[PDB]
Amino acid sequence: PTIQQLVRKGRRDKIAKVKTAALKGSPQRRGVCTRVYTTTPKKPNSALRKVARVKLTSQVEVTAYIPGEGHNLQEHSMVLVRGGRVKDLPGVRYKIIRGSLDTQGVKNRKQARSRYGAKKEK
Amino acid sequence: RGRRDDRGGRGRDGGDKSNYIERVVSINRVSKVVKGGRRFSFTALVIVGDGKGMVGVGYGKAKEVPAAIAKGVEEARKNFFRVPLIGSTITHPVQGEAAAGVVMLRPASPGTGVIAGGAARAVLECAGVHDILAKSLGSDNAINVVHATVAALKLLQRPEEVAARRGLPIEDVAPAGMLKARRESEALAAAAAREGSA
Amino acid sequence: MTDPIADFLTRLRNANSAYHDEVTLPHSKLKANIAEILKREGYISDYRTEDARVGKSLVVQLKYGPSRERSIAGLRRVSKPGLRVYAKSTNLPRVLGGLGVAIISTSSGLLTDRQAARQGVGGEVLAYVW
Amino acid sequence: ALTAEQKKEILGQYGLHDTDTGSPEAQVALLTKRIQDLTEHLKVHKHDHHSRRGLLLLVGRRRRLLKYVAQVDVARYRSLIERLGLR
RNA sequence: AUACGUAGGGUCCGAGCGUUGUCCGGAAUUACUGGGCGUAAAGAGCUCGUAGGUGGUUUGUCGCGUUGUUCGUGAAAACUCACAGCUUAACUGUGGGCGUGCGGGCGAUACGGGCAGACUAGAGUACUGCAGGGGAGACUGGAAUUCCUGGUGUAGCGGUGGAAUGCGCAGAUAUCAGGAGGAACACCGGUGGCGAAGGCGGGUCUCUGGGCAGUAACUGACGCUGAGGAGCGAAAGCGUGGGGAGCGAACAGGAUUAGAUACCCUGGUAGUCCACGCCGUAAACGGUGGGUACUAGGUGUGGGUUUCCUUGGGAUCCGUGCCGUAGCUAA
Repeated sequence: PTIQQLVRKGRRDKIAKVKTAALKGSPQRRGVCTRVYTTTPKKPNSALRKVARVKLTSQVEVTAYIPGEGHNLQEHSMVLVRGGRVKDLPGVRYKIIRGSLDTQGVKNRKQARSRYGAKKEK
Repeated sequence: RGRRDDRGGRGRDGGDKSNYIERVVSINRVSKVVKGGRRFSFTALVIVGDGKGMVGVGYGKAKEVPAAIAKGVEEARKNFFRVPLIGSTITHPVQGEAAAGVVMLRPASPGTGVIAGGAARAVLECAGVHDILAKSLGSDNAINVVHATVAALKLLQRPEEVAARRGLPIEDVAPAGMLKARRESEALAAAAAREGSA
Repeated sequence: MTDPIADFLTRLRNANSAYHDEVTLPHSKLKANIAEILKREGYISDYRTEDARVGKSLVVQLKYGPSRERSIAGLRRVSKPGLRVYAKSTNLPRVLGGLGVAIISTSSGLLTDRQAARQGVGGEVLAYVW
Repeated sequence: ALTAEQKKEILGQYGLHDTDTGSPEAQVALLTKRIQDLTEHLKVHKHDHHSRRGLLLLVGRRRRLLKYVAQVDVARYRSLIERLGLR
């Protein structure tokens, strides 16, 4: 298409379409959680999912999910937030690792046994 | 395509000659809106072929999956198609189209293998291909992709065609490159014929 | 008006495709030699140049065999204005994987892929027909 | 417009020779005088807004021929330039 | 619930095994390779043209571009080929290819390009006519409306699905005649023309716009595109002074209606018109940029000229429709 016009200008890609925004593309950050109130998922997936809002060390205030059944984190907790993708919830794209800095692993998790911070059964 | 492995006391199972490899790519449920209701039928695309290479394409629009398969098989028997190649290669790189679907084909080193997409893999391996390179683009579909496969295959011919068109023989038409490839192909064929003679 | 040789090839394509058995053309030496080599390798029947509007004119007969089928498979100028194309002795492209023939305007004149490969000079390729 | 007699006498005057209508100087003179004619037709038809396009087209053709005059021989170019008093 | 959770039971991997973070490809998802812009994303409202790109036919030169060649050249490791060893492997050593290049000398003259040119098909100029709502400017017309003037002459008129707003009865409606006003030109008025596009139509006059046609008369490639930039450019709206007959936003009463502010009626202000200006947006669309060479037809249809019957018919070139070949489109 007007090779000379290409020489004039052109050929740039469209848009980055960024995903992670905690900072530094961090494999994980840590911070203080608050506002751990449970909200509603989508109507077809009628349930209630436990989440929280964490101010990470990255100086950004993001929304993290609390995977599993039981939780250990409360207010003023050193929660380690990792990236996630929860299409079941609006604007929720983070999780908190169990069996880690603050949140104890999910009690008696056995199907996963690596996720949900469930250590080896003795 | 359910409960096809049956061993009964009936007569036969309709076996014949033409030990042809069959394949089916996909069937989409087809909805006719009658007044206040939906009738559901099936659409099968059947590709039959031979290890020698000759191919057939059929299209069964039947409200039953086995009827659709049979209709596609018999249309492929009606709608056959022949392909020239070089041993296990293609005689020359080609491009084919079905209205949005584009397919590129290319000869490869002997033994490279049929590197092709899911639909293309079937449409090719039903023929005598063992080692060519190919890919496809566009149409975001499969029916048009399968249709364009045969479109590309149609552009295939022996060097004899261009030799007669030019009046001049091979050489410029078929240079050593293909010359030696077709020599290997025909020599392997002749050796196989000699072995099968005894 | 910018490109005469592209119009040459376009007229060949249309005239052969539209089943005409002949085509008429102004005779600039470029297209003259293009059709000359074309009949040399036999994708057309025969070319003859006579007198016309102030220049001359070349008339080309397309080779059709037992039926209305053209020895020409297609035509496409490659080294077009704005995208003029140069090639060397080693990477001399093989037309239709080598099946077809090309035009390469060598420093030594005009040659195809095989001829230049046998010799070994390059610099300017042109359309190819197969 | 360029009346059939005034254009002929202009061709005789500034043209390279007789019958050489269309020579660059000849066309320059013809279009120049046509432009001078339209100069006042526009000044009385202040809202003509329709002959000005032809004005500009003829001006552009005059310049497009002036460049050819200059490239072939700057001498004739200067000759006509100070003959007609342009710029 | 084989999707959850739990058990077996199976898949696979193993001192690993999964999760998060990031990059490449898959993506043709920037389409040089390797995309499109009628209806899906995409032709500015339209002109010219600077920069730029970009090129007709032909003679000789140059060999810059371009290619051919010799050499310097591109550290080692790189990475690979080949060899050897590290218990094997990892790993290391050895030598190759490789280091795709640049630079220097030498060559080619097909092509681009440069130089000298030359030619007329391109382009541009003339001759002679063809279509005219192309524009502008100045002059004029009366229809007709309303108002005003003199009558005759009535209690009704107009209003709407009906009403009631409005008025008459003073003479309203009406009829005739007259005057005033302001605006526009029905019929012709349509694939028919003109115009770059917005646009063009009562008549006269003046200036002017461009196109088409037959003679090469001539110039002798003066071609095209065109970013920036340039003006023009529907209506509205505002600046400035007029107009206003009518319409008429806004704003007024009455009417359906729960609500009218709305449809309906009863009026009318800016505007609508003119003069000089502003702005620049419209669905300013063949939704199809400008230009150029080829690809069955058929049929309406404007301008021209020629050629063939005795106006009749043909050809040709330009405008303008529809259908239909090839071929193209997702259709």
